[PDB]
Amino acid sequence: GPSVFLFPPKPKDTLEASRTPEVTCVVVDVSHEDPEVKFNWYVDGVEVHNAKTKPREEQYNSTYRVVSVLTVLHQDWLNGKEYKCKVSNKALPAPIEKTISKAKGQPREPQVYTLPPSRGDMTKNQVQLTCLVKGFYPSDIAVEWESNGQPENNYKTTPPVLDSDGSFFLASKLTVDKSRWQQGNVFSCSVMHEALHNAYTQKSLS
Amino acid sequence: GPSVFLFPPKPKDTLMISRTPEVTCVVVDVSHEDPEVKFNWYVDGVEVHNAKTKPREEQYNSTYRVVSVLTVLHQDWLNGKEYKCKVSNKALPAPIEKTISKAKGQPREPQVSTLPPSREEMTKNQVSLMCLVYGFYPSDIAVEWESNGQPENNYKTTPPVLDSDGSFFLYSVLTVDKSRWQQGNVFSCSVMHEALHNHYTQKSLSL
Amino acid sequence: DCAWHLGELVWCT
Ligand SMILES: *[C@@H]1O[C@H](CO[C@@H]2O[C@@H](C)[C@@H](O)[C@@H](O)[C@@H]2O)[C@@H](O[C@@H]2O[C@H](CO)[C@@H](O[C@@H]3O[C@H](CO[C@H]4O[C@H](CO)[C@@H](O)[C@H](O)[C@@H]4O[C@@H]4O[C@H](CO)[C@@H](O[C@@H]5O[C@H](CO)[C@H](O)[C@H](O)[C@H]5O)[C@H](O)[C@H]4NC(C)=O)[C@@H](O)[C@H](O[C@H]4O[C@H](CO)[C@@H](O)[C@H](O)[C@@H]4O)[C@@H]3O)[C@H](O)[C@H]2NC(C)=O)[C@H](O)[C@H]1NC(C)=O
Ligand SMILES: *[C@@H]1O[C@H](CO[C@@H]2O[C@@H](C)[C@@H](O)[C@@H](O)[C@@H]2O)[C@@H](O[C@@H]2O[C@H](CO)[C@@H](O[C@@H]3O[C@H](CO[C@H]4O[C@H](CO)[C@@H](O)[C@H](O)[C@@H]4O[C@@H]4O[C@H](CO)[C@@H](O[C@@H]5O[C@H](CO)[C@H](O)[C@H](O)[C@H]5O)[C@H](O)[C@H]4NC(C)=O)[C@@H](O)[C@H](O[C@H]4O[C@H](CO)[C@@H](O)[C@H](O)[C@@H]4O)[C@@H]3O)[C@H](O)[C@H]2NC(C)=O)[C@H](O)[C@H]1NC(C)=O
Repeated sequence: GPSVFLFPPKPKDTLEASRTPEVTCVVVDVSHEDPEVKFNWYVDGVEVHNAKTKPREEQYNSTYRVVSVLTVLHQDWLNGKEYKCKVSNKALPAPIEKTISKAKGQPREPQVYTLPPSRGDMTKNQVQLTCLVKGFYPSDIAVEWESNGQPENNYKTTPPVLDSDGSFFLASKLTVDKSRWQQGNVFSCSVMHEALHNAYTQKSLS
Repeated sequence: GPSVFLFPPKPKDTLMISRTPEVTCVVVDVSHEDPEVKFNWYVDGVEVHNAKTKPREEQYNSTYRVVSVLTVLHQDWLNGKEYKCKVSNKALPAPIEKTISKAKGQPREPQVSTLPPSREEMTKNQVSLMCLVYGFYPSDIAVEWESNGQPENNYKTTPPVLDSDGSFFLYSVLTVDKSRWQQGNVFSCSVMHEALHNHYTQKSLSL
Repeated sequence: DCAWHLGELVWCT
């Protein structure tokens, strides 16, 4: 029968007051002969009623993809509230329940450090700028680069790696033209994380 | 019926001439009613006969795990020969054939750069040394740390990330007690990759 | 020449 996948909100959306965080209950392999799906949502056991169903989408393999979305408050999610989606379809013996929440454990502040390019790597058209983010928990984070108010697009970020102390670390690498770095331009590494002061920090290098 | 998974050899095994690389054909979900598995191996479509079957392993979930291992030459793998494992078993409607080889692409030389700890990290009991390895292709690599001949085990290495130029990069972080760094000890990042001279380089770091 | 790693042969050309 149908399968169920329940997704968290994006870290950025939980960490910015302006943004709207949502938990998404995706039901695939819904049959043409029974597309009707009852969703019941529960927040830490208590049933809630403010969920909206996305428009139904046919998949081309003659099954429907039905999606239900629940808006969540920032605090609630960050306070470790569990969200349960109960999916009930007639092609089921019993309903499918799924639960998600933030990862369990004491949150820990990221340590953010900027590292200038190597001296032995200066005979190249472009230089590599480094932002090390270590000592953070949970792994939910966002990392970006900017310069003089403008966002820099030529960067890549590693996914978080579990450290031997039980926190995570990552590195973000910005690639820029050598002349730009030469000219004394300032580049900034911006980090967003629940355990930062105002969920935000910034470090710069030149 | 059974399923097949074909595993490459470890980058270290392929990059060190004093090691022995092998490709591994694992067959899982082999039934108690039909345990017999016929293996045929091919190297660039040419059959080879020097594979060896590992001891049959009971999994305690109704099935067997059956593994055939094929020794391969370093240069064959690195030259990009394709290895094919074909698996036949009575519970199979048709034989299952898998194939692996080194990823296709003109190999590229990793640039290895060392990065001293941030002055702002000098508040903690331990500091972080970085080895940035960028611009390599393929993603098969080995990164390790040493000091005074002895290997340093207190490090973590990111997985390779696809960069905008279609090469890979990674960071390796060695964490040491601050005192060791303060005292002027030398730490080395060792990288092994097919596109380095003799598949090996090393960069050093001290205050 | 040849490359070594912790007293073990890597490669020679
Ligand atoms: C008929 O076809 C359908 C449709 O499939 C598509 O079409 C086919 C032909 C192919 O082209 C496919 O590649 C297409 O997807 C089949 O449906 C698929 O079934 C799969 C399994 O049955 C299922 O795999 C599971 O995926 C999970 C992760 O899914 C992510 O990422 C993938 C890849 O990037 C993406 O395809 C998915 O859509 C999904 O993407 C996320 O969507 C969520 C929900 O919206 C996003 O979160 C929200 O986003 C909004 C923005 O609108 C907003 O930001 C909100 O804040 C936020 O909540 C999220 O951002 C998206 N992520 C990305 C990266 O884009 C895996 O977790 C899961 O693995 C788990 O299950 C297994 C066992 O437990 C284990 O392997 C594993 O350990 C995990 O536990 C599954 O692998 C596919 O997702 C699903 N396709 C779709 C589109 O949903 C169907 O199977 C087929 N019918 C039949 C009968 O086979
Ligand atoms: C009965 O149980 C068995 C056994 O399962 C174990 O026991 C059970 C009870 C549980 O406790 C499990 O936790 C245990 O695993 C079941 O068999 C399993 O079936 C799975 C599929 O159904 C299969 O998943 C596939 O795994 C691939 C990767 O497997 C790796 O990694 C896992 C751990 O993550 C490891 O357990 C596996 O054995 C295997 O490990 C690698 O082995 C190779 C070869 O030995 C190693 O390579 C060699 O290394 C040596 C040195 O040691 C030397 O250098 C050689 O030269 C070199 O070749 C390698 O080092 C090992 N890796 C690691 C990390 O340790 C995935 O690729 C694959 O994914 C792909 O396919 C999926 C779809 O099927 C897709 O989702 C995906 O996109 C990919 O395309 C699968 O996930 C399990 O591996 C397998 N377990 C074992 C032990 O074989 C069996 O199914 C079950 N039966 C029933 C009826 O339930």
